[PDB]
Amino acid sequence: PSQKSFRTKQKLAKAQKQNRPLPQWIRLRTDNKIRYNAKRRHWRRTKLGI
Amino acid sequence: GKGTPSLGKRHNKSHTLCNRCGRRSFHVQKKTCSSCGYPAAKMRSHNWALKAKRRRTTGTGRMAYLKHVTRRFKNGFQTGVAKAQT
Amino acid sequence: GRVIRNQRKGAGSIFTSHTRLRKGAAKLRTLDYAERHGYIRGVVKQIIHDPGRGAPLAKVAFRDPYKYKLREETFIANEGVYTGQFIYAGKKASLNVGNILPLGACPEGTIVSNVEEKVGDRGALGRTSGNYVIIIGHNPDENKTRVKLPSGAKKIISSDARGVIGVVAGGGRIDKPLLKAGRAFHKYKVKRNSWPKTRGVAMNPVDHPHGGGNHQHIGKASTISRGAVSGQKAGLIAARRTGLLRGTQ
Amino acid sequence: AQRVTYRRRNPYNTRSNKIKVVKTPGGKLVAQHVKKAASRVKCGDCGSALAGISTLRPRQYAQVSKTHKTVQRAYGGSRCANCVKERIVRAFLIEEQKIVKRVLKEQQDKEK
RNA sequence: AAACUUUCAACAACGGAUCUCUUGGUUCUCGCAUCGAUGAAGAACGCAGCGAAAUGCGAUACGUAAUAUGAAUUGCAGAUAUUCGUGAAUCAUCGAAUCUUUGAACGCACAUUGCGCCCUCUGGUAUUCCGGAGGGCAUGCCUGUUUGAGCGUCGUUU
RNA sequence: UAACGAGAUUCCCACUGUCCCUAUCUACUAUCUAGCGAAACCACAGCCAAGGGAACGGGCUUGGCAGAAUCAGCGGGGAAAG
RNA sequence: UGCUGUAAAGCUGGGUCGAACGGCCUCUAGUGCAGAUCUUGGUGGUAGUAGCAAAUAUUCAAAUGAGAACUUUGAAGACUGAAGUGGGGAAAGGUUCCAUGUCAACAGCAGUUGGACAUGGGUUAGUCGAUCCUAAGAGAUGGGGAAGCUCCGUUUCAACGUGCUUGAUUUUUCAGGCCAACCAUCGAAAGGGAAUCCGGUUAAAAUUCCGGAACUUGGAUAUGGAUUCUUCACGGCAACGUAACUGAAUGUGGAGACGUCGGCGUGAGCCCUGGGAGGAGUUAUCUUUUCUUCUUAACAGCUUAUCACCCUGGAAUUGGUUUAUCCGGAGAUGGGGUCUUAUGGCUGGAAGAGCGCGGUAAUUUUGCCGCGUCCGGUGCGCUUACGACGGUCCUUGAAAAUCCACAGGAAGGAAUAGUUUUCAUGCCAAGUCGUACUCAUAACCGCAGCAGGUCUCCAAGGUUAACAGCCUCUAGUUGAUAGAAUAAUGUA
RNA sequence: AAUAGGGUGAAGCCAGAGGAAACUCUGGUGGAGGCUCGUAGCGGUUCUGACGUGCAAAUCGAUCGUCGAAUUUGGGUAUAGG
RNA sequence: GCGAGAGACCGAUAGCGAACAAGUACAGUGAUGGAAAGAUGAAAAGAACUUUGAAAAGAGAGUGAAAAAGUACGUGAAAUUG
Ligand SMILES: [Zn+2]
Repeated sequence: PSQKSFRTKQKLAKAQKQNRPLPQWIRLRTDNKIRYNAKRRHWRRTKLGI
Repeated sequence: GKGTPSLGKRHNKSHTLCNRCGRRSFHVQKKTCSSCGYPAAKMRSHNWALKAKRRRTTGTGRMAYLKHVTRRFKNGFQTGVAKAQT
Repeated sequence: GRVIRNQRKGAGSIFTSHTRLRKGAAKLRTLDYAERHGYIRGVVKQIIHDPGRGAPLAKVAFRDPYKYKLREETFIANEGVYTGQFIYAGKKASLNVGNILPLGACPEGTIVSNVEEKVGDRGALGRTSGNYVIIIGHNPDENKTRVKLPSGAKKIISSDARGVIGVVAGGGRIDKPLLKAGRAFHKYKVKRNSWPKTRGVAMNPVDHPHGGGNHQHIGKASTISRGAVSGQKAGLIAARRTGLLRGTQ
Repeated sequence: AQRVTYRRRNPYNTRSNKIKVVKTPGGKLVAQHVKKAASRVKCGDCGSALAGISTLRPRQYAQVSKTHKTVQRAYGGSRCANCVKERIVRAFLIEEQKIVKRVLKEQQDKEK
């Protein structure tokens, strides 16, 4: 809600920063196996459970 | 009306985040963590839950200080500094 | 079976008394030098309603003998007590309604209320509305007084025990029917969670010794031994007799 | 007609969330939040409202002048005029009677 | 007769068997004895020139010092970076440090980034108010120091 | 036993498609098209009669018969499914 | 492609393929599948089938675009119809917010659109909350149980102050003087509580930013006023008044602080309406017409009241008086006064703002000028606040922090000088965390963009008893796969 | 914290009429009640309606019960598997 | 736990649940529950360029020992399908 705690807001800040696609230059590294970010999260699909 | 109609009244959390283990298992009214037993001095752990020990135990985190005990032991717990070779 | 409704009350989870609106414990003054050797005078400031209690309470202000202070006491208001009345408490107090006197200082036939069983327990006997204790007699050489209790029992108390002269106010309360489940609901809303009561014979055998059967009936004798155990004492416990009371007892 | 909204996060009609509807210089019908009404100072003997004393919420008495909070008389801002008059007459009469009950005693304690 | 249905072969699909691998597991053997109030295990949150995770680290933050070594790093870029040299890279080694908020977690409290108090320095015209920096204030118990309490009790003076 | 009753029951008046005995009308379906597109169920399959048979056969024996591909309905059977 | 063997199987021709593999003598085993409503994975028929039918309803054009039933804009037709499909919030969510770009997947048709995807941007507080208080309760300590994890207890069989107040002292020592009933702590974003309003402003923030106008608390502190030679003010018969106008320990009291119903009264907002000053609509005919703007915040001063109280006077022929019958020798009616300022009026705030018109500027960032912004009325109206009353109960309808007054009389105080920050004015500061958006027939929970569920505030006209139903205004939507037909059987 | 609009008309009170009195009668006023009709709300009677591989692991429609208190409800809090 | 060496052990539905960013994703109020997922090539040499298309793509071409190796990547079975 609008009225939240600092501890709650600090968790929501981290949840957004982790929710980005894979930067592309990492696909170009030698011996690279990661094709995409497999830990994406949509707000309507899976809840954070905070 | 115990199915879908009753499932619509779930907006009061029984549990919040625990300060010691950060798991969302701190019971608000009981003021206890159902996971680690906080605020008891001992961690909650049972021999009937062996998989639960796997999830949270030594080596599942950083081991930031125990990492180097073997390295310091192997050198007899030295004191001082290394010398420059002549 | 299951733990029956008798045994759930001892835990006192939802069976504690509702005490938010109660105006304090009604006690006499702590017995002290002034009451033991002379008398002390106070004034009735308020006569208030205590929820859950049929008797009104009187707030009485006394002076502190040893420090500059006013002490408020909560008495059970004897009928005929009014605001601003002077209340005298002690060995030398006169025999007037509302005064607090030791039992030995009262003549036989004196009507007294809020009487102490023990010297200094601050009142035990005859505290409900319309009730009183009659001083039957004195046995002075062992310092004892025989009194008649509201139930008819005769008791022997130390003459140093104190009591308030007169009858407890609010009497006659039972003379009017309640007429309504709502009235009883409001009555016990400020006392405790003991209403309404389901008949045990209307339950299942898990819930009560009286439950079960293809007809509602007790089945075995409803008179229970005094030596029975918890979970069995449902019915008439240690009854010396049953049935309609015919004649004198 | 213009309709109004609460100006604070409290959405309930509680005793501390009472609002007045006020027309502003902008031609807007807004809600104005209203502080709780103050109660009158009352006499300590009879419980009636004392005259000449301001009606303020308890904390407001701290930053108001003294003549607003009192009356120039014995027990000024505390007891009403009649209650002070009753105490004075009672105090004088009773203490005069204490003299009479005493001088009578030395009349009684030297003849028997 | 076509179409349709069914069967078969070729080719193409669907699908991921089979085959061959394998920085993983599993078992057995050998050796060793090393967590923490000098703050552990765990958690949370952060940190890279361009990073989400994993790995590493703690505002000195994919690391600092030291020792050894001896030209890299690399997906791209770029030095106020380096090459017969106190010199690239290196968890190679590691004995000196840093180590946020926590956590046995310790000023009190904690569903709050809440509330104190003490010492030194410092800003605001300030021993008292406000701000800042640094250092502190848990509990049980032990040894000792100091200040005490008790007609518990000893000697003296009335 | 007055009052009360989404309690059970009988009768009377009113009322009526409940019925004699059905008919007509409207919207949304179903129908057809474009797009989208499941599930239950599935030994193999799918025409009858009689016989015998685990005594009520789709298949066996003996007869009747029997002509591609199908659409809308329907609820006799599949001793239909759950 | 064949051959061999009764068979289990073995060998071979051709094709594909790219790194290991076989025969024979022995050893060894997690060693041979058609089934177990077997396990895991995959794929069918059914089958282009069932179906995609609640919530009145869409149509024309233009633009964009490869492409438009579905995007945007305009025109229209509609609906929700103020107990809303409106405007906000609490819980819950967590970036869904806003702009730019974009259509692989998702939006059970489509898609140029989107709560999707990608890249950025965005949440400003002394005054709003939290923070503080206590409630039901929770729960350390001293203790007492229990093998123990821990259990009881909450001031308890306790030597329980990390006390204060001054005079200080600078000698960084002290001198003391009063306490210690109760009191760890936690427990409310709806209870209690210090203090902020208006106008403007963004793509997205605002009681937070900008402009202006205030207020509170804490601290420092000077000037003026007030006061003193009758040391700690005067006036009024009084209710009490005032710019101020000593007061420690301790004590007493008040506020905080309180149910519900009924009718009545007052105010406020809205509704209704008259004149006038403007603008828009209708005008075949009628209509001095229909619609619309004419507003005034917190705060400051002065005044303003039911109830209550005071002085005078002494009342049956009893009087006064409410919608509601209560009051008076315990002093009525009458006459004269005092008080609370709830609520209104005036003035300041403040017309400089906002609003409505007119006239010009111009790529223009943004405007500039002028004029007006006035005076009323009405009520069993609606909602709401307050007031004075009345009823009701075997029901009598929180606490604490906090603040004030009073009692008391400690101590200190002038005369050529003294006191006080409860009078005015002036100075400084006000930390931390939250703040975007949804709040639901798509942002929450029901596996989902599910006809379910989920607390509350504001509330126009007509009809009407009515906040019902029905029609309409402001605001908001026009979302629910469509097209052609109209058999049977259905559902309404 | 929430709960339209009406009906009925209890005590109390005013006035009038009758009576030797005890008392009676009439008209008003008043506005009581776990009273009544009936919205929101809360519930869930009947159609044994729809649906029943649903919008839905209990809903939809009409009909219905109650609707000022033994009322409804948010948050906090307590009670935990014989 | 630390550090080593081995095996008539398993060989990606096996072997630890985990050969992979595995106690991960995800579910549940919570205690807890808990997967799937290895292989182009020697080397990305990962298809320049032309053409049709709005684009995705296609047809040529090119790289390569091989494109009967194109990241939907070794081989590529059966069901099922053209
Ligand atoms: Zn925990």
